[PDB]
Amino acid sequence: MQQVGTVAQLWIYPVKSCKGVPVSEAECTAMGLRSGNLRDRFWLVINQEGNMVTARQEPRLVLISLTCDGDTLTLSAMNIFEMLRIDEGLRLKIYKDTEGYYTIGIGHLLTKSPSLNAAKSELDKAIGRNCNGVITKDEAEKLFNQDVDAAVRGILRNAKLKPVYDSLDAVRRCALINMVFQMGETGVAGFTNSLRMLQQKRWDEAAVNLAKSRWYNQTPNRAKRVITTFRTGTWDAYTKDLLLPIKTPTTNAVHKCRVHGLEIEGRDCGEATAQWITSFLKSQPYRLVHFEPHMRPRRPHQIADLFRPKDQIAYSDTSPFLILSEASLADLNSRLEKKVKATNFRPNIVISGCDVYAEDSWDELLIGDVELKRVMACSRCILTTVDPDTGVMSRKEPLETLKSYRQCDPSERKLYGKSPLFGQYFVLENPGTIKVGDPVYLLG
Ligand SMILES: Nc1nc2c(c(=O)[nH]1)N[C@H]1C(S)=C(S)[C@@H](COP(=O)(O)O)O[C@H]1N2
Ligand SMILES: [Cl-]
Repeated sequence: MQQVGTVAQLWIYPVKSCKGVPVSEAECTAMGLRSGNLRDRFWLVINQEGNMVTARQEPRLVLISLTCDGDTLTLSAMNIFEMLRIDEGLRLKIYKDTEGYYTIGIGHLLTKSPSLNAAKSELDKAIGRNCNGVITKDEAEKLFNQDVDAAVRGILRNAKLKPVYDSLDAVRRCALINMVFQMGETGVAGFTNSLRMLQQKRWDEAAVNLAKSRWYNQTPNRAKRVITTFRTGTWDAYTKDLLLPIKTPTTNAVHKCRVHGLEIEGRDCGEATAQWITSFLKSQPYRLVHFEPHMRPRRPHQIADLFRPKDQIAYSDTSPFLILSEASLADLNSRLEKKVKATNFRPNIVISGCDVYAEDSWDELLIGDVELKRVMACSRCILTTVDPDTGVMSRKEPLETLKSYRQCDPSERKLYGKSPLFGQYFVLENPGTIKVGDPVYLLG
């Protein structure tokens, strides 16, 4: 027909409320996207009562990734913020660091002055209120995000550190940011020989050389962790990744679970996964389960009667698919102080090349050989405020800004209430494969 956009991103969220997996191609099934062994919201974290655990309860779920390399599933939860939380700790009252300097939060230096008045003046300036030397964890995490971003910006402006940083893989980049956070750019830039070895990928030699430094002697247990990260390119010294086979043994228990009030089964993924998730979240005992295709699916028509009786989902909130356009996202962002990415809204298909909110009027789409049918708008909640990089829920933006201008028409206030609309729910009319780059055609 007529092209109305192009597929820009495809996202599968294998575990409900956890990190998305970007893909260049995906099968469109009646239940949602599939890439190999990963299917959209086919895994679920449950509590001891069998009830879902979502990012409304545990926003740090968004830090967990489940990925698949053909033969093996990997669970991982680490990134620079988590690495530095482990190494820097958390203190909500002004304290003195090991050099005697007034500090607060996650290693946030307030001043080198011996004056407590100066430390408290810096604190109140940085937080924007009269804290009397005490902050909340949310405030400590805000300062932390600022400090990490500043460390990275600084590395990228440093002619000695940028070439090494650019040369490093993602995990080893975190180890370099870690050192800069601890000791500052100039200190790290002084590690001339180790930095050369790192840029040359001489990992064992770099590790041997880094352990001879004053840094190692002053903080040997932290340095040992950072050095292991440089040596191996893994998270072995922090929350170590868990490697699992794709096939869960049928001797594992099947649990009766509850997702948004309705029952659905899942196969327990085993004690290793339960322990790993629970330890990372520091939570009550949780399990991971997986939906198997002989189990009874949940029925979107029971949730919202605009969906067809035949529609089926596993653990998704309501719909097999969520579609969003770049234009819609850019329009929201022009109204926000803190910019957001598509990840906050957890769409499966992001389309470029259209005007704002064009998807709201795309009733029937053809993408590749796949036909999709629009059902209703996606109404948003606090999950959009959960930050994908830090796992910290703002509980405010961007949901407030969306509340300001994206409420549903008065003619439509039975379905959505006052939850703002952002993105569109679609169902499958014809199975097939879609690819990033595919033109999107409006039918009819
Ligand atoms: N396929 C699909 N994507 C979706 C939805 C859905 O129902 N189906 N709900 C959206 C909304 S309103 C929420 S808050 C989050 C929930 O993501 P989760 O089910 O992984 O926790 O998915 C978003 N993307
Ligand atoms: Cl130490």
